[PDB]
Amino acid sequence: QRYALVTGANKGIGFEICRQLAEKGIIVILTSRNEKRGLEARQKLLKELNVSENRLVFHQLDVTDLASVAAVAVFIKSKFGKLDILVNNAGVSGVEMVGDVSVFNEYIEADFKALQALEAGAKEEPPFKPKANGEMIEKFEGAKDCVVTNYYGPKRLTQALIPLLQLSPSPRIVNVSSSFGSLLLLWNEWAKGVLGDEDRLTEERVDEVVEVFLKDIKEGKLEESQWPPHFAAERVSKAALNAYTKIAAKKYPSFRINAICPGYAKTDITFHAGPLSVAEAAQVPVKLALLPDGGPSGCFFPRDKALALY
Ligand SMILES: NC(=O)c1ccc[n+]([C@@H]2O[C@H](COP(=O)([O-])OP(=O)(O)OC[C@H]3O[C@@H](n4cnc5c(N)ncnc54)[C@H](OP(=O)(O)O)[C@@H]3O)[C@@H](O)[C@H]2O)c1
Repeated sequence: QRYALVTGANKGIGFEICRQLAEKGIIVILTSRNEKRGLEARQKLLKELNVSENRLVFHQLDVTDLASVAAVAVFIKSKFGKLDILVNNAGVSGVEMVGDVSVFNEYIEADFKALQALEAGAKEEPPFKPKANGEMIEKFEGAKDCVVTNYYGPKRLTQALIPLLQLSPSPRIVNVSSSFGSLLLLWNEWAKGVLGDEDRLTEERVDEVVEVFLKDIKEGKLEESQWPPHFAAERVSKAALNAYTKIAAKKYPSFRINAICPGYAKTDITFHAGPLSVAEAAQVPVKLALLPDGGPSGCFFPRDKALALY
């Protein structure tokens, strides 16, 4: 029997990851930071799956709360004795909208277009201002929450669950990153060199990058910095997550540890805009959670590359 834990699973992609793994016969620990939302999610999904009660287990988990993280490791040890699959799905954007919320989608569309141009060799990210009457507000508190959730969360939960994952015959970690973690989007030349220098990459180096970013947004104005012009904490945190994916994969070679982008999908975080359904999005992390032994590890896969892997 295989056991999978999914973070941020009361809604969105994480809820659908739980569905798709459970349909494979994997026993899923659906976790969520709010107990009521998670219990209700478990009830709804058990109904929709139409399977017996033991196929889906709820446990509270806030990935920014070190006691919460420790407690779920104790629970898994006592109830199951091992873990086979960890999906680090929980995430936040670091952005507060003012005015017309579809401005969030305007910036997403602009940044995918910019990434395509940079991936094709363009040297510069085009400047962007939105059309509709709204703006993305990026403050220190949001950025800190974004970094602590998106980067420290997966790192700390990975570290807490290593002893249980080591008892699996095929240990799997999937980190739900985003395409906006590309170093092409990160702007900061020091940080791009650090996160890109794989032979010198350590957890200490990545922690240092994100802490310099947070100090910069706290203490001054990012427009004067060499950090990104917008989605700054999203970019930094997801780049840091991708780097930690590589660090962990090298440290735990018997595991397969990968980062993915699910594609642009309709969830609360995107105001339910984007071309993909939430079921379509979850296909990507599920694909890497079921990767056969010997497959790639330590990598970042965007959607189409992920789905083509086998
Ligand atoms: N949708 C897209 O287009 C897209 C594209 C690329 C990457 N992603 C990534 O996909 C992941 C899932 O987001 P989504 O699109 O499914 O959005 P979503 O519907 O907003 O779901 C986010 C989930 O994360 C949970 N969460 C947030 N902070 C948490 C914390 N401290 N501890 C535990 N759970 C926490 C949320 O819980 P609450 O209900 O309590 O807030 C919710 O369950 C994120 O990591 C995001 O960066 C999404």
